[PDB]
Amino acid sequence: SPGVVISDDEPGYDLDLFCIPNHYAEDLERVFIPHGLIMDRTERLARDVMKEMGGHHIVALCVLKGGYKFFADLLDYIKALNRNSDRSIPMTVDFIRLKIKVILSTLTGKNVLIVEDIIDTGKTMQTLLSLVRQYNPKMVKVASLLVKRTPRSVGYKPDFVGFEIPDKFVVGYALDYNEYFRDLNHVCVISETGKAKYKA
Amino acid sequence: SPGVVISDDEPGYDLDLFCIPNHYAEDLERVFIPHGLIMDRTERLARDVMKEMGGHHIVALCVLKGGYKFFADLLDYIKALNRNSDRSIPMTVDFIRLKSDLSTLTGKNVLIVEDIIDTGKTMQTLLSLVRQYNPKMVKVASLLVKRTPRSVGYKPDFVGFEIPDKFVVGYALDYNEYFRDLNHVCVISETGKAKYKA
Amino acid sequence: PGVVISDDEPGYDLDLFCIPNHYAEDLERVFIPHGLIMDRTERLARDVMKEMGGHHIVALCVLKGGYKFFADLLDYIKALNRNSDRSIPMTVDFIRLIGGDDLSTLTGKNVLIVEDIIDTGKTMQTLLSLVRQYNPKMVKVASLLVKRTPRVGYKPDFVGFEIPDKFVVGYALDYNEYFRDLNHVCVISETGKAKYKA
Amino acid sequence: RSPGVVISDDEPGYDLDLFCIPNHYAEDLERVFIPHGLIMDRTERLARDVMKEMGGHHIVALCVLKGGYKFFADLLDYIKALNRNSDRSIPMTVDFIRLKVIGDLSTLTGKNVLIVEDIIDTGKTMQTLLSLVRQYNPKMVKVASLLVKRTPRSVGYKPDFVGFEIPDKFVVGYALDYNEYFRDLNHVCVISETGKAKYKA
Ligand SMILES: O=c1[nH]cnc2c1ncn2CCN(CCOCP(=O)(O)O)CCP(=O)(O)O
Ligand SMILES: O=c1[nH]cnc2c1ncn2CCN(CCOCP(=O)(O)O)CCP(=O)(O)O
Ligand SMILES: O=c1[nH]cnc2c1ncn2CCN(CCOCP(=O)(O)O)CCP(=O)(O)O
Ligand SMILES: O=c1[nH]cnc2c1ncn2CCN(CCOCP(=O)(O)O)CCP(=O)(O)O
Ligand SMILES: [Mg+2]
Ligand SMILES: [Mg+2]
Ligand SMILES: [Mg+2]
Ligand SMILES: [Mg+2]
Ligand SMILES: [Mg+2]
Ligand SMILES: [Mg+2]
Ligand SMILES: [Mg+2]
Ligand SMILES: [Mg+2]
Repeated sequence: SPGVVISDDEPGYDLDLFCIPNHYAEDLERVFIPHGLIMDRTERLARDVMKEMGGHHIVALCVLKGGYKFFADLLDYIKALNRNSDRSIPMTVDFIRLKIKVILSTLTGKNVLIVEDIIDTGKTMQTLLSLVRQYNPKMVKVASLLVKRTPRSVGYKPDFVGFEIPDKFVVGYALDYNEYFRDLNHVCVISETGKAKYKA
Repeated sequence: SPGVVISDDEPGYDLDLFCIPNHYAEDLERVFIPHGLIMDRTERLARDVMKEMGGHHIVALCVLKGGYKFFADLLDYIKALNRNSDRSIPMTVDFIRLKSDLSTLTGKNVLIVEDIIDTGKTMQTLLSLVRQYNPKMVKVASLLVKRTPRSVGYKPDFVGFEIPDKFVVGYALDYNEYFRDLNHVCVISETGKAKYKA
Repeated sequence: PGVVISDDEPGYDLDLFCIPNHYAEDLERVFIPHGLIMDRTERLARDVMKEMGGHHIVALCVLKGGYKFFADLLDYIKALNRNSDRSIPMTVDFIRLIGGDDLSTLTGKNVLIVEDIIDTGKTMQTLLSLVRQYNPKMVKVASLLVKRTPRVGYKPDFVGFEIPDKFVVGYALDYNEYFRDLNHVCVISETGKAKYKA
Repeated sequence: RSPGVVISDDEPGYDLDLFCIPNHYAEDLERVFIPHGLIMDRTERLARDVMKEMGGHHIVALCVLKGGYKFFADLLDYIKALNRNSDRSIPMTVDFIRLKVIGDLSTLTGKNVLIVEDIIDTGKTMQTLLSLVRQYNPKMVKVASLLVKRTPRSVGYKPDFVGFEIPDKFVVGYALDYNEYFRDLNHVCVISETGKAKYKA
């Protein structure tokens, strides 16, 4: 699956119907992917990952900063699987930040599960695989919460995708605009005024 | 507020994108309202409820059996609020069933919790009865409200989702007692509507 | 057997947890934290599917005190049914000591009585004798709490916690209909007994 | 501030057979020491205490990698709930560090900084880190640690928020590790002799 496909004409949800931090009132336009939906999709993602990988030991690789929330949850759903079955893939965790250079011999001969928040141009993820592959892992797969439909796309496809979204600017669930909106659990769309108020 | 509106054309979601009980694979057509959406909407609902009804003892009245999942979830969210706020209000629970011990309601704020409202015959019958016991207040929260030409014109005080005239199951809503054990709201397929057919 | 909570188990200071402010002067200690309750229920859910996860389950909810343990255990069982290699169709019904009605729907099915607390056992004798009237294929009993109390037959099939002969409240367990709206199981204080006394 | 849940030296824990446990850690653990849910209920409260102290200005939450990641996520999740269930709410931004230091901490400046750590033992690590953070001129620094060890090696450093105060026992789970093992565990637990001899560095 290309994930849950969200279409260009997806209206999303009025912010008045949800519980949203008062400080981001005028800063968002719509709720775009309810936190809940992100959980439900993630649950299925974790099963899909377990079907494909466990399998063997896994080194779960979290791409900070925007990846931390998906990573956390996904792992929790995996852990939930590891403790209600015979199928118990043991798993160590690791962290990288990519500002495009890194901030790893552990990966050598390992099954690595890269966990990212969003692929847009796919440039970041190409930089990541090449860096990682230099450490000769056994296998490498990518999980991305979001994959943008974009002309800018070189066309790297993640192994695991939560949602396929338009090229709107979305925030929340650890996806930031200039370090803001991470403290929000739904994925939402900035307002013009939000883009302006928090411009760097 | 009419709540989250779901249009007559919303396709719901492909079942393969979600975790679904294996015994219901062929019986459902789509995931209609994802569990997590129910939660997010319920969370707000609880805050909305707590605005109108706090400040006096609330009796939460679950309408069996379909109302039990909403009731439990809604009330966990309410309690989540009540234990993280300067002052809070006592709350008692009670249960009712309508087939086709209430002086405990007098003077209190009654909050009837229901799964779906359709013609609204059901709820108007309950309200008729409840009101005889002189509650201070009565509000109804229903997860679902069906747009239907058969509606007598009852509207709840609290709505989660407004949905089309389609037959839905899950999140405690049944078809011939089935699909109660399923946390998504979903449309039941024909190849399963006849399978559980009475 | 269950989680054996010791007679001299101190519990936890209320000021270390989040407690609804209206019950602040009414509780002595937190006895069984909400989350310990959840974790052990998760485990029970796996046991229930281990013993009965190979046929139709009818889960019976004993109102009122049972509604939370029921919601939660069924939620954990529900998580098993879509994530694991074993999937058991499940229907629910609710009884209060009637109740529903109809109960013929039990015949030839696996039946799981879900109860808050087994003290004397008289409540459970009654439900076990009831359910056996409709010739089920198997009756099993899950009870969250079992008191180590003198009272004189059946041994619960699935037990969350086994506790001293202390009066406890919360997690839908009550004292005079109060404390049902508390997520933790706590020991009532002597001032709490006095304020909500009948 | 308060020492959090004081768990005694002779605390027995809970038998493993009573909980849901990863099959691959079955024999490597002795007891469940702090059930995941107990961590949760304690964390819910710690969140409110944090907000009562720090909620007056922009909070930057600083996660101490790697064993702090679980605590951090849950604590923030609670803090977020408080923030979106109130008309009053301050914005919150996040950052990370692993300890030399790994991982622009300038986002700390002028802000209310909440450091989130898994465990304080000798206390050297926290003092070392505060040495760094303090010279990014935050408005205020506060440390929350899920666990604090009662050890005679305690250099004297004490945090501001404590989940639990534990005995001098090697504990794993909830991201806390033993040679990178046991991070993928819900509960905080005590390693058996087999698991300990298994993974020793
Ligand atoms: O809608 C969006 N919201 C927030 N950020 C967005 C969005 N679209 C692209 N980006 C930037 C994502 N970029 C990630 C940069 O890292 C910032 P992080 O530490 O907050 O995760 C690169 C994606 P790609 O073009 O495939 O290499
Ligand atoms: O789409 C549906 N799914 C499931 N059940 C549906 C649906 N529509 C009406 N119902 C039945 C609801 N009717 C009552 C059934 O509820 C009893 P239950 O909770 O034991 O299943 C009456 C609604 P109204 O017309 O407003 O008085
Ligand atoms: O600590 C306690 N808290 C609350 N209730 C307690 C307690 N101990 C016994 N009980 C009485 C519970 N009984 C059920 C409660 O009464 C009706 P309710 O569940 O609707 O509140 C059953 C116990 P038994 O038949 O002797 O095995
Ligand atoms: O019981 C334990 N379980 C796991 N780890 C333990 C334990 N006790 C000390 N440690 C080592 C913790 N050290 C910090 C953690 O190591 C880096 P990590 O948390 O990213 O794996 C020392 C803290 P301090 O002595 O106050 O400078
Ligand atoms: Mg990113
Ligand atoms: Mg960025
Ligand atoms: Mg109904
Ligand atoms: Mg019906
Ligand atoms: Mg009972
Ligand atoms: Mg009673
Ligand atoms: Mg550490
Ligand atoms: Mg370590």
